[PDB]
Amino acid sequence: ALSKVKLNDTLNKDQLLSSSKYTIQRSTGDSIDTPNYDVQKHINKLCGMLLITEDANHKFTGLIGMLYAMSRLGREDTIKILRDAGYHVKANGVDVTTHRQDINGKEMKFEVLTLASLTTEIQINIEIESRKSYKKMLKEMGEVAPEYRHDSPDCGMIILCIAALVITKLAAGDRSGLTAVIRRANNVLKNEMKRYKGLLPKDIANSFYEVFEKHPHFIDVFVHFGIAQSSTRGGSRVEGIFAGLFMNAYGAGQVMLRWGVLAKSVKNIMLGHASVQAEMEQVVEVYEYAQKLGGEAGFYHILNNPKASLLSLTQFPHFSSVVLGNAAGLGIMGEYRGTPRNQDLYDAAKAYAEQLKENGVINYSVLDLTAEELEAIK
Amino acid sequence: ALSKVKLNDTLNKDQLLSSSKYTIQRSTGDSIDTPNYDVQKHINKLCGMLLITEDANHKFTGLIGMLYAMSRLGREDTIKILRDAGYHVKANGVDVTTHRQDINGKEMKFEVLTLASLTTEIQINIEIESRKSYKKMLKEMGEVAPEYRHDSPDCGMIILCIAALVITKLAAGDRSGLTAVIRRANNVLKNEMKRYKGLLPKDIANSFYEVFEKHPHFIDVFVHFGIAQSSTRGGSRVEGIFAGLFMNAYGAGQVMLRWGVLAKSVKNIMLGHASVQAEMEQVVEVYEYAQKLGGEAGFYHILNNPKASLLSLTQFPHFSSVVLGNAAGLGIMGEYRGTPRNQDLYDAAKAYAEQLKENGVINYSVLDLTAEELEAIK
Amino acid sequence: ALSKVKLNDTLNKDQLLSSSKYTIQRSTGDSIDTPNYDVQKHINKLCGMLLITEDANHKFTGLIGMLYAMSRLGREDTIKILRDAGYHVKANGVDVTTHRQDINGKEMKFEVLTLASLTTEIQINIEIESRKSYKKMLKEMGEVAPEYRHDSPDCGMIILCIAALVITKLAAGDRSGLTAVIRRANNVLKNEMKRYKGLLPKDIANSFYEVFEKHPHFIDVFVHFGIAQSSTRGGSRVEGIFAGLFMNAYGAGQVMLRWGVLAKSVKNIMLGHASVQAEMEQVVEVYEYAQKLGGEAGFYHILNNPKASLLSLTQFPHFSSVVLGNAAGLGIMGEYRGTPRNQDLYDAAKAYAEQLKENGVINYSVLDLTAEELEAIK
Amino acid sequence: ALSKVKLNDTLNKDQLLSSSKYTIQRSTGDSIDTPNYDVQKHINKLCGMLLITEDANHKFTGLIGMLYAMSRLGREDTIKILRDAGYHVKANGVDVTTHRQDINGKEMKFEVLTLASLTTEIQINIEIESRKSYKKMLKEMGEVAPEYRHDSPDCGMIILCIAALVITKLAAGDRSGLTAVIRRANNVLKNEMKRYKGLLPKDIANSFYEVFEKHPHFIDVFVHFGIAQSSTRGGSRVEGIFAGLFMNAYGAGQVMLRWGVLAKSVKNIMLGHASVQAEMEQVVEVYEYAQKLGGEAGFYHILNNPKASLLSLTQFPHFSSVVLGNAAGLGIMGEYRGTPRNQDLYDAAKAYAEQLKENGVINYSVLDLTAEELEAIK
Amino acid sequence: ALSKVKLNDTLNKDQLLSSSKYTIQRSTGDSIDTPNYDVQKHINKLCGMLLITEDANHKFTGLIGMLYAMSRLGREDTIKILRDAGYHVKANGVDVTTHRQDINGKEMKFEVLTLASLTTEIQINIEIESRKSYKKMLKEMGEVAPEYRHDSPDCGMIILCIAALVITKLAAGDRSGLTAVIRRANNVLKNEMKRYKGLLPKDIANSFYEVFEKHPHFIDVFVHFGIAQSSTRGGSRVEGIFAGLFMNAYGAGQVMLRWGVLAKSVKNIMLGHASVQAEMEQVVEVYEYAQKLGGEAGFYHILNNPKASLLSLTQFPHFSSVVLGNAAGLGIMGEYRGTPRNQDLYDAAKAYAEQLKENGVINYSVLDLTAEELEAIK
RNA sequence: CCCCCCC
RNA sequence: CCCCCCC
RNA sequence: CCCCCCC
RNA sequence: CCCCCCC
RNA sequence: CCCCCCC
Repeated sequence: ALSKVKLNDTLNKDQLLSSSKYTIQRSTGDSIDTPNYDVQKHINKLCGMLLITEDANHKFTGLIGMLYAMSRLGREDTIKILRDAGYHVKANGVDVTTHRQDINGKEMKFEVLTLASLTTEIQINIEIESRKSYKKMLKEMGEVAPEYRHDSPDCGMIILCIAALVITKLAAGDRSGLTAVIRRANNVLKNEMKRYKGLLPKDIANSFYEVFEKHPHFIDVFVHFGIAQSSTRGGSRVEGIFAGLFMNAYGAGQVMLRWGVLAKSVKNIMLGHASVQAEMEQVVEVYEYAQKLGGEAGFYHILNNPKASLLSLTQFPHFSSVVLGNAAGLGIMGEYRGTPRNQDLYDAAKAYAEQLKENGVINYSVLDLTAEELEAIK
Repeated sequence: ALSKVKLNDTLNKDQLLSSSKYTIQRSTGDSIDTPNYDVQKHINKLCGMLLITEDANHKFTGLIGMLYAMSRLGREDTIKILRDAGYHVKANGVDVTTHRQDINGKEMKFEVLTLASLTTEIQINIEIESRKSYKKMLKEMGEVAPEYRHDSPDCGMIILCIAALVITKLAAGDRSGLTAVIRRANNVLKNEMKRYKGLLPKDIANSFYEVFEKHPHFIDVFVHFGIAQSSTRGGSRVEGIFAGLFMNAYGAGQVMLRWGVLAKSVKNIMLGHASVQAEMEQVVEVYEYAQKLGGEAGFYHILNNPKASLLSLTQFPHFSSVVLGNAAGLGIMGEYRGTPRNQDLYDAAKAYAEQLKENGVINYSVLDLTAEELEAIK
Repeated sequence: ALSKVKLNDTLNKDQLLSSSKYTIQRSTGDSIDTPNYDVQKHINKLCGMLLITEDANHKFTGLIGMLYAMSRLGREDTIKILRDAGYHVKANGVDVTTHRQDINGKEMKFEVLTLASLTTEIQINIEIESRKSYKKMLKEMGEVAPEYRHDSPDCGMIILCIAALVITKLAAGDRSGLTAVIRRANNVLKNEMKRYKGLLPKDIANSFYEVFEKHPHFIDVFVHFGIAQSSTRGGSRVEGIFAGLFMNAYGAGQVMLRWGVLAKSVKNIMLGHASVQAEMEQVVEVYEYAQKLGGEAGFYHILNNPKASLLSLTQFPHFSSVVLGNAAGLGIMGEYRGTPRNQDLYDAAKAYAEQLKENGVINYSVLDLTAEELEAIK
Repeated sequence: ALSKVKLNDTLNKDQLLSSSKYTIQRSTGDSIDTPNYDVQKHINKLCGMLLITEDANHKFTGLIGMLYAMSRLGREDTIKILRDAGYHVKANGVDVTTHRQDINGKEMKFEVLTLASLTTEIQINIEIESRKSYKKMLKEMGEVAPEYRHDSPDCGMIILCIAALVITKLAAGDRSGLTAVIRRANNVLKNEMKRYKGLLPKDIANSFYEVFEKHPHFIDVFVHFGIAQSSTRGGSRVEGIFAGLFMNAYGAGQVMLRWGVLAKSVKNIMLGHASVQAEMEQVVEVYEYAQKLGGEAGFYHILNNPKASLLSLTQFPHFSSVVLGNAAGLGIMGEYRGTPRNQDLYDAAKAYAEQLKENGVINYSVLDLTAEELEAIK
Repeated sequence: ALSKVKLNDTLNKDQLLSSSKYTIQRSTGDSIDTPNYDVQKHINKLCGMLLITEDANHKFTGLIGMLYAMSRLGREDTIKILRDAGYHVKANGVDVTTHRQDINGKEMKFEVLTLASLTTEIQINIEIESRKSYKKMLKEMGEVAPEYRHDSPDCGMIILCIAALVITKLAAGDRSGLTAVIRRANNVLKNEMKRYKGLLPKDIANSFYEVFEKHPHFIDVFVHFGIAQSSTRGGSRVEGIFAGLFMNAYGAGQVMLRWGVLAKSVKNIMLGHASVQAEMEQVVEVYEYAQKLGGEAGFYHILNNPKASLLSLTQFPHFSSVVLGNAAGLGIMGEYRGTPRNQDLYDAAKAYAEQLKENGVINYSVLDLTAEELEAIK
């Protein structure tokens, strides 16, 4: 009768997108440099060498960080990643070489890695300014500690920690989260800031921004690396920091869904409004779709996965405005530059939410007591 | 046995129509160029010179955009798409040559793309006008940033984004959606309109009208390119914009089905009328057919698919009238030049719907709160 | 006992007709010209010169439209269709030559098509008339647009759209649908009558009437061409008009089945009559036979298929009369020249249907309205 | 126990008749002309000559019609049909020759058909009569249309339409259906009798009576021609008329079976009498036998099929009397001369049937009037 | 487990009578005349000469009719039939010779038959009496039509139609059915008695009793002849009369089984008695044996087949008693002289049967009927 | 015979 | 014929 | 279009 | 004996 | 012992 009149739209859009039998493959360019497990030691060394040298031009650092992440991923692993992401890449293998260069009269040996995008001379320079920083440190503080040196196995993870902050703030995608990444990199990694003096949140964040914006496939590489890291059994304290930071990106850009479930929990009065009970059916449909997506349903906005718009509650202006007003009333909404599309419900829900947090009676159903001892205390 | 006197008309039309044992093949003309994955880079560059050029003559941009879509699909992929759409073409290979022409006394060498429907001289004119605009740009502000030049990896998707707007607004089919395309293309892509001084929504939209009118195979190529494009697990911000614009087209020409679902949701009164319960059987059949189609049933009016008419609610004058009246009452029509077929139901349902949008009681049964203090609240 | 006195008569007749082991073959005449896919371009071009020509002699247009239909089907496809329909035709291949006629002193070269039922001088005269009309248009409006010319890929399908109208109205079998064809071809195809100045629906409809009456195999070629066309995935909007106009034919000459379903829907009282419950059993037999036939059961009257008379409800005077009376009551039948065979039931059912139409109380059982609160709001 | 005390008798007589190992073949006569598919055009033309001729000598038209039937079947198919029917006839091949006959002083060249049963001089007489009639029409009304003339592809099918009427009314087999053939051929074929001025239904009907009484094998040739004709997918309107008129014969001589099904459906009371329940088992075995036969169980009485009498309900005098009394009660038997064998049951069934026709209360349960509001209003 | 105890007795008597190893054979006597196909014409003319004659001496008409029967079957076929019936006869062939006997001074040419039991002079007397009768008839009315004379190809079949009546009524075997033969031969064959004034069914039927008792093998010749005739698909009206009149003889002598089925149909009560439920097993074995025989289960009593007596229900006095009592209750037992064996069951079943024929049963459940006022108001 | 309207 | 809106 | 906060 | 009407 | 009527 009137129960079969339903056009299941988001499920059908999902079925359309998943079941397209023609596959596109996007041209990256010439090739991507793909180290294996053996180059991981050298890449960690390079990251530490970046972090020990004072105020280096860290403009390349995002590239080295992506190299480290994909090197721990592995040759066949990153090739599988770029096959799954739909890209034509030829595996430009990475090997360890040694180049002797005569600088300032003295010719000495420095190890060199085979990179298409990164040249030998840049490595040799960053090496010489690293030596400069090392000698100045030996002059000032006498001796360098094993923790104060670039030999720690957590330098790459520190760089990718700042990258994880960047990728969390890349949900907006308009270079607005740079200040918040600065705040987070100042707050988190305090001890790394005090031990490694070469940590510059501004330069590292800007380099990661640029390498992510110019090279979209690197974002996918890093996202699956981050899911891989956040599944290992154990790790160092810095790897724990990175896992905790990257798990913040889960649910990036989907905050309307979380505020909706919160408005369900805090029981905003006007989720029973008529115009909201109108769209509650499609809201339930969206939430069930999010659950069915499950594990990755939080990384569809970090990646610009085109099934992300399937998880948007902005297409329901009544529900969107009531939930946004509810979140605003409880004060959770900060400078969230998201306008409501229904002013009346937004203002009314904001008023009730402002009212609610001030009041609040002791819920005796929650309390386990049978005899009111507080009344006895009274 | 009056329960068995039933005729299933849409299902039988579908079974007639998809189970034909004789097939036609409509010859296009001479041939269609089907570039392989190699020329994708040069096509991106061509779009880059298209957008960099000040006030460019974009009247040859629709062909280049469709060429980019064929490239990203791939040679065997686009040939498969045409052969499946019932079309004689021959696989016209695409390769890059160099043409040396002495122009204005000086001899310059250019990298030319060899195409049947696109000639060398107009490509050279594009390139030289790009050079002139590049010289002007460098003169006015000194240095061109990498973002400010033709080397961007997303000019093709920018042109295809204006194309997606055109494809969405071709449901009118009579060049009446140009104004809406202009508005949307100015609202969307503020950054790109601000950066590339040659982005004209009017010129590109008119070009895309022309290319989609003259060559009806291009529209199926583009729609299947859009469905395949919106499936890839990754993307940039501009491919994300393209997927977002495209998924607007899903359900083009079929707003009446979704407005019928809306009438079900808001529990409109005149869906219980007797002359509407007369049609509810076939309306349920149409909606069941739409669900059974599932995926592509949103792209049957963009593609001028002959199976589209089976998803029309104009054959139900009473149900169409009440649903359009409901849409009018809630004010969510706008214009929708389509007229109702039963003026009495339209006016009465519209009056009730306008009664809905101003009333609205906060249904407290929706909130599953056990607290009885709500009575004190109210 | 009296459960097995059931003479399955419609099913038995269908079994007798389908399971006959002797086949007839009917001779058509001299031959039928069956162009292959190659000549489609020039046949479309001929239709274009037909439509551009001012007030052209359209008495030779039906043959050209049918030739375009076989060209779109192809050589072996139309030969297979004629073989399956039981006709003796030999494949008169069609190819492109040049025949030069000296007219007005000058000797000109005209591209000519070699056919048996089409001469050469007819194509020459069509060409010269089109040239005169083209010159006249150039003189009047200065310049001719490509949409004002014969080269467009829509002229053939415009002619075939008028053919589809005529094929729908050919059910009456009396040349009575010429008025309806004119009205429909003026409502539909407004743009093309505004652009092409030679579209005369009267002359084209008359020529199509003539070509279908004097060559009966062209009707089967055309019906299976339409079924083949409306299966294609995509097309232009003129092929969209053709598909939409053609699928109006499905259910030509079987309106009584549809009105029987409708009279079941509106719950007309006299479907419970004793004299109608007598016939309900074999009526249900007809309906389940129609469903068993399924797809093509709508094109048995357009084709004069002998199995058409098995889908007639006029062999049930009580049920046919009550259904026609119900249809009259609701105003559906406008000028349906079909007398009811039981005047009492016809008039009584019409009276009850008229009681239905103006009355009708809004059922609140269909709507899941928990509280009928609007009653107090009234 | 006694669920297996049943002596199935109709099936036993069936196998007795069919499975007698003596198939004795009779001597027929000289031969039958069995033209192949190439004589079709000339026989069609000859039928046209007969039809356009003023008050034509139609006493040789029946042979022309049946010869057209064989020509449409084909030489080998008609030979196979005569072999299956069990006749000694040899394939007298038919070809076209030219006989130049000097008539009225002038010698003219004519197309003559070599037939043993149709000599040259009478064909020439018919042709000269056609010439006279054509000159008379041209002199009277100026110019005859090509539809008015002999070459139209359905003159033979007009002749065979009148043959089909005669075969329907040849159940009695004593030329007592000539009045019905005249009335039907006046009602049907109004346009054709308006145009072809030689159509005298009395004359053609009498000739077909004569040819089917002189040549019995023509009855089987024609019946299988009709069954083969009614199998074609499509055809002209005249072939549709012929097939629809042939379908009237299916069930010739077996009106009692269909009247019995009707008497079951109309729920006549006396089907529950004792003297009817005595024979309801044999009646249900006859109906089961008819259903088992299926397709050809309708064309047994037209043919002289030996198993004809097994499908008669007149051997059951009580059920026969009830069925025939019901049929006479409802008035559906106009002048059926068959008398009941049991008068009392006949009169009682007739009286109850007449009581049915005037009374009759609307069933409100079979009609799906679940809604008590609609139930109470009516 | 006690379904194991079934001693099947009728089937065992079957295989005992069939698989006997001592088969003692019988010599008929001298021989019998067995004409071939050629003597058919003269025997047919001779039967015509018998019929045309007024009050003709029919003492030899039975032998002449049987000679016509053998002549139509043939020579090898009648020999085969006599052999399979187990007879020792030699084929005394009969040929057409000419005998000139001078009568009353005039010598007349007559072509005559050499027959063992039919002399030359007797058939000469028949010829001359036919001539005298023709003389008288021509003098009295003047002119006689071709259907009124001896050359009719159906005079022999009129004789054999009376023979078919004889064969049906030959079950009693003691010339008791002569009045039924006369009545059936006056109802049937009224036209012939109007035409051929020699038809005395009393005389012909006495002749046929004489020829069937005097030559007991003529009964098998004739029965197989009739089964052969009723299988030829073509024949005139007299041959149709013979077929329909012969298949009356099927089931001769076995009315008891048919009336048992009939009593099962009325649902007579005394088939649930104890002393009938005892013998239901033997009754069902008899009925299954009858079904297993099938075809020839009907002509075992006309022929003197030794396996005849195994199909008698008189051996079950209680089931035979109830069946005969019932079929006397429903009236359909005429002068059947067979008294029942168990008078109590006979009378009780007859009383119940006569009680039934006053009241009507209800059979509504097969179709939808509310049946509250529909019942008892009928 | 069937068909018939509107779209 | 179908389509038509905003996004 | 979607996205925008805090950790 | 079978067939028989109207379409 | 089997058969037995009507069509």
